[PDB]
Amino acid sequence: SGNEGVIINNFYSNQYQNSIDLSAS
Amino acid sequence: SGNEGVIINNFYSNQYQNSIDLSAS
Amino acid sequence: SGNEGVIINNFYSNQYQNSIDLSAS
Amino acid sequence: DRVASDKAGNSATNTQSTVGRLCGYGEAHHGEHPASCADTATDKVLAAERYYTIDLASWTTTQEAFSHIRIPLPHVLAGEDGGVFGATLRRHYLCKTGWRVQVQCNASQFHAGSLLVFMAPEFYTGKGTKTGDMEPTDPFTMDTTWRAPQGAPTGYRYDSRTGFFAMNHQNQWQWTVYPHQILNLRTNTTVDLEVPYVNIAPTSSWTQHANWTLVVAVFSPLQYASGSSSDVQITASIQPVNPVFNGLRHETVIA
Amino acid sequence: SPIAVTVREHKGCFYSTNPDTTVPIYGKTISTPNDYMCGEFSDLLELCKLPTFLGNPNSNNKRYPYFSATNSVPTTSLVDYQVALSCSCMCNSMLAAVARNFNQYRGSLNFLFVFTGAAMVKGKFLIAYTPPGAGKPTTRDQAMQATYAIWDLGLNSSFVFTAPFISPTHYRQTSYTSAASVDGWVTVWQLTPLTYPSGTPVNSDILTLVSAGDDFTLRMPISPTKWVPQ
Amino acid sequence: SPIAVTVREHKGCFYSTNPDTTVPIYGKTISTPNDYMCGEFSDLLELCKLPTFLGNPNS
Amino acid sequence: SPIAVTVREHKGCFYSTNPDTTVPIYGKTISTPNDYMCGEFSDLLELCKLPTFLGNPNSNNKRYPYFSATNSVPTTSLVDYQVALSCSCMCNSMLAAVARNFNQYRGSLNFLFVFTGAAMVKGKFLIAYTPPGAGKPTTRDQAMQATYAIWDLGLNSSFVFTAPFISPTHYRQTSYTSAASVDGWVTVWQLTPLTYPSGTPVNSDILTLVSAGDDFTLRMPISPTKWVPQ
Amino acid sequence: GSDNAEKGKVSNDDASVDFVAEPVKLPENQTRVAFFYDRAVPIGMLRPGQNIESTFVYQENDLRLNCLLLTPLPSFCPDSTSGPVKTKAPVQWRWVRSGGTTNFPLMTKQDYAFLCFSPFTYYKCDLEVTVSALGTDTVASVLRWAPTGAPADVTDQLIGYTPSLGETRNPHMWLVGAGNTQISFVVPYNSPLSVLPAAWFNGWSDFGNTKDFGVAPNADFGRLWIQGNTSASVRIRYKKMKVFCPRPTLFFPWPV
Repeated sequence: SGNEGVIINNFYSNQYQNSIDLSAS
Repeated sequence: SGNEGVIINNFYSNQYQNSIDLSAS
Repeated sequence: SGNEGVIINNFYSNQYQNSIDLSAS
Repeated sequence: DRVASDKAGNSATNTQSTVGRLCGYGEAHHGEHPASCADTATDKVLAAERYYTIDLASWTTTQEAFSHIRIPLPHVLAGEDGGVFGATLRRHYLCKTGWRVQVQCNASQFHAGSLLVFMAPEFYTGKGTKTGDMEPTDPFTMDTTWRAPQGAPTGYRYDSRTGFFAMNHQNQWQWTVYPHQILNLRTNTTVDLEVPYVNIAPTSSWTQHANWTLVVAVFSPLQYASGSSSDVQITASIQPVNPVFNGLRHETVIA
Repeated sequence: SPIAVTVREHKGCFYSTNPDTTVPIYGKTISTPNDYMCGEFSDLLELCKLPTFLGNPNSNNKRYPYFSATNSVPTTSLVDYQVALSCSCMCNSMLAAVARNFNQYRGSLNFLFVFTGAAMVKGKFLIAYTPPGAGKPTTRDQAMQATYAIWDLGLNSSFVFTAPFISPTHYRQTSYTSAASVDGWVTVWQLTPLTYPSGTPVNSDILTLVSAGDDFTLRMPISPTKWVPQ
Repeated sequence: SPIAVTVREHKGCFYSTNPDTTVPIYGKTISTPNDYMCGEFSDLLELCKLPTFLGNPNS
Repeated sequence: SPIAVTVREHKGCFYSTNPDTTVPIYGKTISTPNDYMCGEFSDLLELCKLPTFLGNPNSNNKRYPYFSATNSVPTTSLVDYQVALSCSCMCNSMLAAVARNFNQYRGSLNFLFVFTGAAMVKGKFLIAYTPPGAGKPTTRDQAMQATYAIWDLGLNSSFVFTAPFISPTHYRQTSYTSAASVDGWVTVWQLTPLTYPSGTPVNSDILTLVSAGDDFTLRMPISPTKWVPQ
Repeated sequence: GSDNAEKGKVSNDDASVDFVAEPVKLPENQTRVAFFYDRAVPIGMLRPGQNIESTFVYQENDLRLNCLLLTPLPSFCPDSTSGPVKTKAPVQWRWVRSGGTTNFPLMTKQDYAFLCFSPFTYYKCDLEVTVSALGTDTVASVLRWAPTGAPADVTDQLIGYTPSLGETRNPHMWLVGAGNTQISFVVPYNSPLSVLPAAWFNGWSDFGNTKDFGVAPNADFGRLWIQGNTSASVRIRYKKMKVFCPRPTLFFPWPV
C-alpha cells in the first residue's frame, strides 16, 4: 500500500519492524 | 523470548552463538 | 571438529578452502 | 481447622490458631544428592530431622515499625542446640538442605500489634563494622537485640565513609515480596513457613556461608492497656528439611 | 563471483537496542548446570502483583507502614492515595519500583488493608475511588457518590480494595513528567467509629499495602530520571 | 566462510524516497488500539471529488 | 540489482578466535599423504590420564620422583599433595602441563604409588583425602576420619589412589589466580612400620606419580601466565 | 473485597469482583525479564595506559583504567585502609563510590540501571559486550578478553614493537584504520558457579572467613584489557537472561 518496493523485504521480523496492530474490543 | 527480531538469525551455529545449556543430573 | 561454527560455511569450494587429503597407498 | 499438629522424628509442634503453611517458591527440599559431589552422601538421619525449638526474642511496646531480628542458617543450629543435626553438620564440608519453620507468639484479645515473619535468601546478617579490616562482624550469629530500621535503607559500608549505597542493602518497604506470613495478635499465635534449597551452587560450603535467613520484623507496635499481661515472648521451632551431607572429615570446631 | 551490494547511509552505526545479535568469540562453552534451582521467574509483571507497603507520612513527617484510627469519626479522610504510579506514598512499593521502568500502564490497582488493632475492637470504614472531572472529594458524602465499598471489621482481618481502571485512553502514562497530573483519588473514611471495651488500646493501626490488580499491565521499557538513595 | 561482495559506487548515500525500510529500535510495541474510529479514508483522490468553493473576484 | 546492506558498527574488526574461515590463496593443493603413520591422537584429555611424576622436595630442597620410608612410624605425614592443579609438586606432570591451558576442571585425580624397596620388605600405609572446612589434618587419626584407603605392601608393587571430586560447584578453577586457595589435601601416612630382615636396605623409596582419573575433564581454553624454563 | 493478609497472601482482584464492572486487560509482552534486560547499557570505559607497540601495564588516571571487570556490580582497583591500590586489576566492590567531593562522577564502575532495579536474588545469562571509541583519530587498538578466574598474564612483550596484550591464545581483538572504530561481541556464561548473586552474597570469600564478606568468588564474566591509541566507552547487554528468588529493589527517597 505504501512507498515500499523491495522483495527480500523481511530480514527483521514483522512484529519488530512495525507497531503491532491490535483491536481493543 | 528476548529482544531479538531477525529472521535469517542463524549464520553462526547455535552452539557457538550461545552458552550450551546442560543439566547436571 | 575444529573451532568453526558457521552454517553458510561453503562459499569457496572445499577443495580450494582446504588442502586435499589423499592416501598414498 | 485452625487446630493443627506437625510431627518430626521424636518432636511435635502444635497450634490452635493456625492460618496455614506458606510454602516458598511453591516447593520443597526433596533431599536429592548433589551432582557436584562424587562421594555417596550421608542422608536421612532421623535423629537430625526434627524440630529444634528455641528462644527468639522479647517483644515490647518500645519496638517500632520495621525493627527486626535476623536468624542465620544453618549457622544458628550448627552448634549445641542443633543436637545430632549440628553434630553431623560440623563434620562435613558440604550441606544442602531446606527449612521448615514455625514461629510462636501469643498475647490476648485485648492486645494490639503485628509481626512480619519471613524467609529470605542471601539476606545481610552482619552485626557491625570490624574496626581495622574493613569487614563485618558476626555475620553468622543470630541477633540478640532488636535491630532498628534504616530511615533510608542504603545498607552498610565498611570503609567508614558514607554516600550512595552498599550491596548489603535491604529495603523493608518491600519485605513482603519474600516468602512470608503475618503474625497478627487478633488473628493467630503462630505462623508456618517452609523453604526449598537455593544457592549459587548445587550444594553448600556451609562453614562459610549463611544462604538462608529467618527474619522476624515488627509491623505495627505492640500495645496493651495497663493490667493486661505485659510480658510477651517470641519463640520458634526450626526444622531442617531433608538435610544432605557430603565430604565427611575431621570436625570443624564451631565451638 | 562477488555479490554487488548497496551500502545504506546508516553504516557503522551502533544501536543500543538493536534487535539482533553479534559475533561469538568463545563458542562451545557449556553453561554451568543449574538444574537444582528453585524460585525462578519470567515476567517482571508478577513482581507487580505482590503487595508491598505504602509509606504514610507523619506530622513530624516520617513514614509508617500504616495508619491509625479510633473511637471517632474524623470529619475529614483518614488517608488518601492518589491513583498514580509516579505518586509518592508508593515511592517504595514493588509495584512503583517496577512501573518506573516502563512508560505506560493499563488496568486495576489493588489496595490492601490489614487491621492490626485488638480482636475486641470493631467498626466500619468507607473506601472510595474518585475519577477526575469534578475535583477530588472533600467529604465522605461526596466520596460516597463515586466508586466505593464498605469495609466491616470482624473475624476476617483484611480487605482488598480495587481502584477500577476508568479512563478515556486505552493506556496511561506512568510518570509525572510535565503536569494532566492525575487519574483520580483513593480515599479512606470512617463510616462508624472504632468501638471497643475498657482495657483496650484506643488507637488501632491499619497496615496499608498496594499492588497491581489482575487486569494490570505495563509497557515500553525505559529509564527513570536517575536517583540517589537519600 | 565470508561472502565476497562488490561495493557499488553509490555507497553511504541517502534517498529521501528510497523504496525500502530501515532499522527498528523499539520492537514489539503494540499500537494503541483505535478500532472505535469512524471517518477513515485511503485515497487523496476522493477529497478531490468533494465540491468546494470557487473564489470569485469583485471590482 | 544490488542488495542493500546495513553495515554493523563492528566492522573491519579482527577476532583471534573468530568461529569462521578466511580466504584461500593456493587452492587444489594436495596434502602430502601420511597414511603410513601411527601414534595419532585427538583429545588433549588423554595425555592427562597418563601418569607422570610428582616432584618431591628435599631438605637441601631439590626434587625426587619419589619419597622414602623406613622401619618407623613418623608421628607426622610422609608426604602431602594439595589437590590443586596449580599446586607445585605437580608443576611438571603432563596432567598439570595440560591443565594450565584451561580455565576449569571437574572430576577425579588419581594418585599412583609404586613401591621400589626390596622384595623382602613389608608394611602398610594410610593414604587419605581431606576436604576443606575443618582445616588440613595434622595427625593420622584426624586424616583417618576423612576419605581414606589402606595400602598393603606385598607381591603387587603398586597402588592407585583416587582423590574424589567432592565440591560445592560443578566445576573448579584450575589456577591460583588470587587466593579460596584450595580444594583439600591428599596425605600419606605410615600405618605400620616398614619391616624387614637383616641384610636389607633399611630405607625404601616409593615412586610418586599423578594423573587425571576417569571422571575427569577440562574446559575453556586459555593462556597461562608466561614463563621461562629456569 | 474481604480477606486475610496473615496467611502469606491475598486475593489478586480486578474491578469486576466487588462491583458491577469488568476486566479491561489487553495482551502485552514487553514486561518480561529476558526481553527487558536484553538491551545495551554503559558500565564504564577504557583508557589505554600505553601504545600499540609496547608492553602493557596496569594504569589509572582520573579514575580511568586500562582494564575492566565484566560485572553489573560495582568495581574498582582494590580498596585498602590506605586507599584503592591503583597498580592493580579492578575487582568487585561492595558499594558504589563518588570519584570525589560531589556525588559524580563515580570512582566505581557498574550497571547503575541494573543496580537501581534488580528485583531478584540470583541471575544468569550470556553477556554481549560493546566497545565504542570516544575519539576521532584514525584508531590503532588492541583488546584482550579472559574468562572469570583466568591468569592475567600481564607479562612482557615477547616480540618488540608489538602489543603484549595480543600475545596470547585467549580471545583477542585487533582494530585499526580510518572508519574502523567499534568492537562488538558476545561471551558465554563462564562462571564456575551455577548462578550469580544479583546483589549480595551472605558469606565469606575465603575458607578462613576473614575476607571480602558479601562477595561471591568468580561471580563475574571475566575481563578486558586494552592497549593502543584510543579510549572507549564500554557497554554490556544481558543475553538470554534468567532470574530467581524475588527480592526488594533499591530504596527510593521519600519526598521532603
